[PDB]
Amino acid sequence: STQDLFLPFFSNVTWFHDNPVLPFNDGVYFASTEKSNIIRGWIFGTTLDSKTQSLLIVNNATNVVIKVCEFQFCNDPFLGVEFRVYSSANNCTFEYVSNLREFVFKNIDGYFKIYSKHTPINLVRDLPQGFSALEPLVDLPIGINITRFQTLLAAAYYVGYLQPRTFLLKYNENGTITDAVDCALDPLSETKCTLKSFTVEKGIYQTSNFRVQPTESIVRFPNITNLCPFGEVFNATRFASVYAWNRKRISNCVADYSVLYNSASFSTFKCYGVSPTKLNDLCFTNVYADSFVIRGDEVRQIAPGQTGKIADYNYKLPDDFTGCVIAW
Amino acid sequence: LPVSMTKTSVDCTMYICGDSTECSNLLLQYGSFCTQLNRALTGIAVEQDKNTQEVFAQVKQIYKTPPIKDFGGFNFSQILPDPSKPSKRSPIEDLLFNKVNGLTVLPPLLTDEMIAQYTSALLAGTITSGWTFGAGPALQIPFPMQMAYRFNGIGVTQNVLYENQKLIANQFNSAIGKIQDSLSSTPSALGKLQDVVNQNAQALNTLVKQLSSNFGAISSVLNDILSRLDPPEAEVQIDRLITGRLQSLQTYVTQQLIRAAEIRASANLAATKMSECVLGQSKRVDFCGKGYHLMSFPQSAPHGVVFLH
Amino acid sequence: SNFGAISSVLNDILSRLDPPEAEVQIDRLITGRLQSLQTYVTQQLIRAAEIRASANLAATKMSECVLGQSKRVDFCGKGYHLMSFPQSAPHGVVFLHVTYVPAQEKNFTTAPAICHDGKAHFPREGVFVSNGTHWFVTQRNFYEPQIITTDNTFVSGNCDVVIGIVNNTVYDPLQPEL
Amino acid sequence: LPVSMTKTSVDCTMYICGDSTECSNLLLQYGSFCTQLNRALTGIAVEQ
Amino acid sequence: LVKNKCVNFNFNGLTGTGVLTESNKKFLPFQQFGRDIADTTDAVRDPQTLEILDITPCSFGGVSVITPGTNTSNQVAVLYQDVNCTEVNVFQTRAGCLIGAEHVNNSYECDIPIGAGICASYQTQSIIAYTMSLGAENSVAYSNNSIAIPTNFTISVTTEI
Amino acid sequence: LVKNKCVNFNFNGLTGTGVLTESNKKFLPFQQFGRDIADTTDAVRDPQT
Ligand SMILES: *[C@@H]1O[C@H](CO)[C@@H](O)[C@H](O)[C@H]1NC(C)=O
Ligand SMILES: *[C@@H]1O[C@H](CO)[C@@H](O)[C@H](O)[C@H]1NC(C)=O
Ligand SMILES: *[C@@H]1O[C@H](CO)[C@@H](O)[C@H](O)[C@H]1NC(C)=O
Ligand SMILES: *[C@@H]1O[C@H](CO)[C@@H](O)[C@H](O)[C@H]1NC(C)=O
Ligand SMILES: *[C@@H]1O[C@H](CO)[C@@H](O)[C@H](O)[C@H]1NC(C)=O
Ligand SMILES: *[C@@H]1O[C@H](CO)[C@@H](O)[C@H](O)[C@H]1NC(C)=O
Ligand SMILES: *[C@@H]1O[C@H](CO)[C@@H](O)[C@H](O)[C@H]1NC(C)=O
Ligand SMILES: *[C@@H]1O[C@H](CO)[C@@H](O)[C@H](O)[C@H]1NC(C)=O
Repeated sequence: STQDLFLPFFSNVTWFHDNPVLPFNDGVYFASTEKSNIIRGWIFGTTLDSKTQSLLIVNNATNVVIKVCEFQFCNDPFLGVEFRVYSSANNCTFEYVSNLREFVFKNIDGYFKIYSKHTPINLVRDLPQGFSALEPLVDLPIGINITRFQTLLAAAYYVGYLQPRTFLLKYNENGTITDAVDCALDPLSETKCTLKSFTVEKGIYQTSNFRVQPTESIVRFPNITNLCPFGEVFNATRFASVYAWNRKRISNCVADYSVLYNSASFSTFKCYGVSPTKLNDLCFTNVYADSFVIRGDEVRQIAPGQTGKIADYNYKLPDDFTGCVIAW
Repeated sequence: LPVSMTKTSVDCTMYICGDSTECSNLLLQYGSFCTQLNRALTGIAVEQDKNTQEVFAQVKQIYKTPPIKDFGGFNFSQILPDPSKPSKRSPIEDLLFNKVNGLTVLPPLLTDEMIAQYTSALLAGTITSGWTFGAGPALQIPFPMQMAYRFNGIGVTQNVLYENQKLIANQFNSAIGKIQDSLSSTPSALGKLQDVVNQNAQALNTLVKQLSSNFGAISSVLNDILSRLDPPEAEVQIDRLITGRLQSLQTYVTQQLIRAAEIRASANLAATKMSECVLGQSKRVDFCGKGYHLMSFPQSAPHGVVFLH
Repeated sequence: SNFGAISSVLNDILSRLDPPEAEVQIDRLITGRLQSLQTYVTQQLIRAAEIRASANLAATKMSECVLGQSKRVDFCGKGYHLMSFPQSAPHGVVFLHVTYVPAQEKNFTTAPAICHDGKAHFPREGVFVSNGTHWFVTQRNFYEPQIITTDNTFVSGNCDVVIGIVNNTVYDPLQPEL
Repeated sequence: LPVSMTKTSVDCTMYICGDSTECSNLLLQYGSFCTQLNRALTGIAVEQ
Repeated sequence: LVKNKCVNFNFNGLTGTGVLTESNKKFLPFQQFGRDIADTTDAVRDPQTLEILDITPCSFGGVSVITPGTNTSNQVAVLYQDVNCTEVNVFQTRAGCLIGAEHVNNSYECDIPIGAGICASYQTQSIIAYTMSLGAENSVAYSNNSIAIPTNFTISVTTEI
Repeated sequence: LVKNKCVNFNFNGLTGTGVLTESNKKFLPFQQFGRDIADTTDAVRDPQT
């Protein structure tokens, strides 16, 4: 059993028959059901606008070629039943030369693993209800951020998208894969994975754990009482002289600094060492407040490192004071 | 004898980690203990319901006693189930029932009434068939003779029984009642069972009580530990907390196993006992009751069994 | 699993970590692995003791249902026991329990004694049975009806106590000859 | 046949902490471990 | 406030996951919150509307897949371990919420164990479930005079292993 | 290449010790090395032959 990237069973795949740009969800699945071979190309990259690295491929009858350049992508590129899917080939980064054909792509760990498997054309109007495996063809070491892809022809096919699931793979008697099971498809199937067995005997089997997740948070609190008496510090009618600065100890009460945020009456609202937003939500021993009047130009002096007369001879703060200050 | 025990079951994580992915993410690094731990309890769980079947499903096909209970003069009305009780139980065992956050508790596979119901049939075949049903197609033999054979099984010629049938009868009926109050009288009668449940409760309550210690870490509520401490430093704190919490659980499990096996040892003993003493008449003196043995009478009980030799 | 260590390999952690700092890192694998080992032991030991208990059973059982004929019902498997046959299997033994089981019966009516000469009778080893007309007494685990004689039964007490003892004849081998 | 092993008893703490109040006061952080340990030993002894 | 839902909470001192409800407990008035015998938060008084709230953890359990042998059918049933189905056809049982199962009244011998005497089997055509049979009943005709003596017999052999 | 002897090896990156014998096994052309069902390296293909 391995958990890796795959197309989950019984996915619901897009069918074409006019080849627009299609993105790359997490992996690239593609397989063309036609003996006409007209569809013989792919485009890779993120911008796809000649400004970013990209990858190109042409599946000739006998001349297979792979390219990594910044082609001037023809916005409507094609060929004829005339191979010019682009307008210029500049700043090339890499080059290589090499009835139902399936091609799985992944740009993984900076590498580009491309996997193939050819099966006959025995279907009429449906993607066959059969099973087989994909055999690796080429792993390419190209460091490209790829978001979308587009197929290049001169029919019909199917394209889905790889997914991060977990599988069990019955390796055969000689190193091939004859069958596999999705872990996460259905109850029955999920049994096989945990039992790590390909065929379950009759009975009962614990598989996983059924737990209910918390759908929401919640918190409640007593009706918030005893607001700290702040109006008589800010809205207070009269103030003392600076050397007669009053210290108002703040006792056990609740602060609610929310007002000093949303009230620009004061001009500074300046806090030191603590952000304004992260102090209306804290707890401390107690609080001491200095309400007084200084000069209109004594605004800067109320800080550590200020050492004026107001600082030194009238009102001093420690060099490491933890609090705030407002002058208006 | 005890027969089963509370099918406890605790998950790996929801014990160690109360759904705190941080705690879980650290836990996964201890490998696969809990699965091993969890599997152990799982087997303990399965072994339990296995015990009861091994001790009660000794009869493939159920029996019923007849409507008219004419037994040569034997009043088993104390032990046969009574219709009057809505639990279809019997007076004796009726006394017996009267006399007795991260985890889970599984119910027993067998419902207690079926537990009684096997005992129900078990009596009938013992009562109205003799040992024969234990070996195959049950055969009905009028009960007085069934005594005679058992008397014949004790080097006691058949003559004595019918000679003294009434006195033989009245003694047995008289004996029966003395059990009923004897269980009622002795407060330490069923201690054997009474201890077991009392022990397991002491185990689990021990297990949870451990959940509130600090184990060389700052505190025992990991969420506050998650809050009050930054993760990387808290991990070391958590690690200590994980350790003690973990192997504390480890102790619980090892504690459980050995007890369970002891029960199993007791269990089979009962099953052996309920084969040899019940389904037939033994000769292992002082195994099916003190003195030469006659028969038995199983009787269902919480988590356990009671025999009447 | 590295038990919370930096790395899961003792060789790399010696290099990829400084040696004095390695020790504390080393300790974790020790404590981790050691306990992990130890739990395996206890896991084994308990299971071993479990086996030994089982072993003794068979050990007895063979020396019970093979070297003899254990009368213990159900000890040699279902039914009255005849013989057991050991066969060796990997790590364990299988026991063919050749047991005996009655199959088919009929209704019969019983009387727990017989009074013939005003005198009681008890079957020495059988039980009195009725095909409706002629009474019979037979071994108690296979219908093998047999004729009433003095030799096949015995006598104790008279006919005033036994419940349901039934008026009937009893034969004497001697009288027809003499 | 053996019949009974030597009735053995070991204190919670006297073993771990040979009478050092600084020790046990650090131990009581460990929940009810030891008290359980005595029980099993005591359980063994009475069993014996 | 939230009731009756798997919610993450804190009442002024104590965290915890749970599903709350208005209990009928009457604490003593000075007290806020209640705790169970095993030292666990079992109740809190909502300090706004001073109701007594019962804490119950989010209902959960294991899951085991009902199945006949894959050999038989791919159609299965699922057991969710003891949650009220409304908390998840469906046939509730004392052993849990057992989806993909149709109960049947007719007594049937147990085939697969679930709990509380609940066993199942394939039928005709899906998976059923039922309170299990007590075993097949077989009454016997006792009398004070009816004796049953066997006439033929078989020497079985079984393999205790 | 050295066979039938206790040696150390590294085949295109496959590190490890042991002894090398001509395995009767059959790989697939693209593959490089087999593994034990219990996840232990079991065989390799010599790039030489
Ligand atoms: C595929 O998608 C269509 C529409 O999105 C939906 O009707 C159909 O049921 C899907 N098939 C499956 C197998 O889910
Ligand atoms: C077994 O190996 C042979 C070649 O040795 C190959 O042809 C055959 O396909 C293998 N078996 C399977 C089931 O793939
Ligand atoms: C809290 O406020 C609510 C608002 O309606 C009120 O009904 C309740 O009585 C108050 N309780 C306290 C303790 O303040
Ligand atoms: C004996 O007679 C009773 C009553 O008629 C009947 O129920 C029972 O089946 C009979 N036994 C046999 C073996 O036929
Ligand atoms: C058996 O019981 C019936 C019930 O009426 C009774 O008539 C009969 O006498 C009893 N048997 C004997 C031997 O007395
Ligand atoms: C299991 O499958 C096999 C086919 O290989 C079949 O012969 C057998 O009857 C099946 N048994 C059950 C119980 O489904
Ligand atoms: C499940 O929900 C129903 C809804 O009416 C309720 O009556 C029942 O009591 C619930 N189950 C339990 C075990 O309480
Ligand atoms: C069983 O019978 C009861 C009584 O009518 C009924 O309520 C219940 O739905 C029945 N169930 C089935 C499966 O027939």
